This record gives sequence, C-alpha cells and structure tokens, in this order.
Amino acid sequence: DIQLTQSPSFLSASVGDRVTITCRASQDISSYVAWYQQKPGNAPKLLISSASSRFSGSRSGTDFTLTISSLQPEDFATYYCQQLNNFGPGTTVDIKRTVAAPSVFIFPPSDEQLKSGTASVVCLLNNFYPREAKVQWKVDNALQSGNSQESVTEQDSKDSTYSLSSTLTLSKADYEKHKVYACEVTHQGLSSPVTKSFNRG
Amino acid sequence: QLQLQESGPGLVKPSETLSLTCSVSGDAISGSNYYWGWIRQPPGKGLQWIGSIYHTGSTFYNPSFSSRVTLSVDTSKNQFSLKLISVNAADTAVYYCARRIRGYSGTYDWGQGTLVTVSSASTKGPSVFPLAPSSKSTSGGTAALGCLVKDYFPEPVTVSWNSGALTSGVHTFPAVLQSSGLYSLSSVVTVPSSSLGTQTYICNVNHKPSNTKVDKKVEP
Repeated sequence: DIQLTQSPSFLSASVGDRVTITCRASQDISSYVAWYQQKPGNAPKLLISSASSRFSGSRSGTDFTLTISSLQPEDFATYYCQQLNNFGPGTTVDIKRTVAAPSVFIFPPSDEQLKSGTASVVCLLNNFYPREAKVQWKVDNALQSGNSQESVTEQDSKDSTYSLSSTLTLSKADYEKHKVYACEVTHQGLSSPVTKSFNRG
Repeated sequence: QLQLQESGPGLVKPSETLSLTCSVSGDAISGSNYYWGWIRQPPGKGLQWIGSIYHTGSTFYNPSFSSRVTLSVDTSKNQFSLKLISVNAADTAVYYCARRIRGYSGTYDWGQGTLVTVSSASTKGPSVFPLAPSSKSTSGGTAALGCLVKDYFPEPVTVSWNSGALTSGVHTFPAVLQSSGLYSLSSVVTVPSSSLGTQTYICNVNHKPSNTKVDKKVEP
C-alpha cells in the first residue's frame, strides 16, 4: 500500500485568513482524494472529495491541496486526507485571536467530600487566550508544589478561547491545617497577577 | 438516515480479546458494494485502518495487526463485527466502525466511535461533588458553578447541565489520571448572577461502565 503525508502538520492562523493544507502520496495510485474534518470529541466527517463554499481542493505538482478561503473559529479541527483505505497523519489547525484575560473563580471543597477524607480545591481560569498561563497555589501565604493538576479545554469553537482548571488535592487533615487558600494567576492579558482566595472557616 | 452504531465493552483485560459490533441502519449490508470496516484512533494519534469486510464475507486486513484481527458479517442482522485477540495497552483507542464504497473515489461514512481501554484495573463509579457558586465565584453579573466528578475508571463519563438545556458557557474538562490510577474531571458553567435564586442548576453525570447515573443539584 501507500503512505500519505500532510503539510503543515500543525498551524495557527487568524479568523479570515486563507489556509492551504497539502496531501502527498508516496506513489501515484489515484487521481481522487478526499478530506475529513475532525472537531474535538467527534468522529471525522467528510469535507470535500475531488470526485464530486469556503473549502476547495486542487493539485500542486503531484500534491493535493485543501484550501479554506476564510478561516472561521468553528474550523478549529484536525484535517485528514484519504485515498482508498489510506489516511494522512492529520493537520491540526488552531485559531490565533487577540489576547483575552482569564476570569478567575475559586471553589472550596464540598462538605460531602470533606466527610470522605479528601479535599479538592478548584481554581477556574475561564475564556482566556493565549493558552500560556501560570497558576500558583498559596496556602497561608506559602507556595504549594506537587499537589495540583491542571486541565485545559480545547479551543472554543465560537470565541477561540481556552479554559483551565487547576485542582489542589489534599487529605482532609492537610486541608484542615491551614486557613487561607489562594489561587494566583499570571497571564499576558493581566497587568498584575490576580489572586482569588477563601478562608477554610 | 445511515447510522453506524458501535457496541461492546469499554474495558478489556491485557491478553484478552477485544470484541465490538456495528449495527447498521438506513442501509443494507447484504448486496451492497461497500467495504464495511473498522478504524481506530489511539489517544493523541491519527487514524489507523484495521480491516474491512464485503457483504460476501471476504475480508482485508492491515498487516500491522499480525493476523490478530478477525472481521465477520451477519447479513441477517445487518451487523458486522471486530475481534482483536491478545490486546495490550497499545490497543487502547477509540474504535469507529465505518463504510466506504468500492472504487478509487470511495469516501468513508463514520460511526460515532467507542473508547476501549486495555487495563487490568477494575471498574469504579465516580463520586460527584458540587462546585458551589458563591461570592468567590462571581465576576460582575456572572457566576461560575460546576460539578467535580472524582475517582472513576475507566473513561468516559458524560456530563450535561439541566438535561441539555444549558450548553452556553459549559466547559467539561478533559479527564486527568490521578496517581491512584483513577480519573477525575470537573464540568463548569457560567450563568447570570441574578438567576441563581430562581433557576435550579443540575449536572447530569453518567458513567456507563459502573451504571452510575447522578443528577446533582448545585446550590449557592
């Protein structure tokens, strides 16, 4: 069989940009190619086939091209080319947008979870851009390490922002030691770090 | 309306056999000119074609699978099946059933996909805790609230808010594997501050491997 390769492998472009993606076959078996769009959490879906308006296909040398004439926020996806039972490795298209500062929210652990012997404190960074952000947990003004885990959403299909959870997980005993739980956030959209805090009381 | 629907276990022990079935509606396998196939997508990776079957029962396989794959078709039930023996962790993936019409220009129709995790770990249902809205989670006229879905195995869980009526501003984070070997995630949503008194906010959590169904009301 053959191998299909794609270029670029990854790219970030602004809303309204023209974007062109290339599919190259190791051997010329067919004049037909198809393209699939896979949005996050979804199966791939057929976009266009050269055998059948923002999306269009062409030839460049022996390569096949897919052009998005004006990139939209909902085009955030991985695009795959296909010939017979062969797929390319995919080209991921991210959206570049203007800087957006996060909104920061903090959530103490629930009484039910405390009854369980474990305490999760959740800090939410909502609807920001770019993806880079620094979240620091401070507990009674001491900086914490090794007890937090971060999760990031995929880029939003409508506003192209990210959201971020940082979850501090302690034993109930370790939670009960200290009083002030603070999430301190540094991000390009903020002049100075933003701290959200609560008292265990 | 063509629909390709995967079914089968979402967790398979190492060295055991992975089995899935595709139920086809909206078209007939019998007498068709399609290849009926399975394609998988391991976490963080691209698409890998596994094998295909014709309505006659003739099969074609990816040599990568080293003859570990068997496809079969039941034209009476309008279904076709995947069997993958001697699985290991490299076989953890989303499995899609799919179809492609014969010929050089044929394209794929896809099912929705089903996650199969290869692990010796046992199934465990999640605990669901509120992320309560408060003054500490209100920015302007906007309040954030959510649900913490903690300590389950294997993936996935699904989270809806108010039976699907609340979709705007919902963020359900990718699960994180904890040191314990169990998954955890939060789902959050932003709502008007003024609505908290009148509107009841419920996160609907489903973890099918443990038959866990939780509707947790999240109060201020």
